Amino acid sequence: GPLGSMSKVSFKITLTSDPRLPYKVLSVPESTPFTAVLKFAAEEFKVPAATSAIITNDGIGINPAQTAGNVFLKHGSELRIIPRDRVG
Repeated sequence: GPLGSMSKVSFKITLTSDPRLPYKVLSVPESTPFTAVLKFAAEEFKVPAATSAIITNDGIGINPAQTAGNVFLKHGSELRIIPRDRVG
């Protein structure tokens, strides 16, 4: 009976957040690499983080040097990912 918890939260990461299809919302703890988790799932959501950027519903910068908790508190939970520039 393996058990281990203390703090959890539901993070919302929309790759398109379009009206056609639904949004992408997952659940993760506060003590975790926000950037990692984001770029991780986002990478599989046709929304990379290497060349693309991440912003909230309103569109604000985020510090990837923080944990899911810090990013979940500052912003809240509703966040989307999209490209900032293009070259090829």
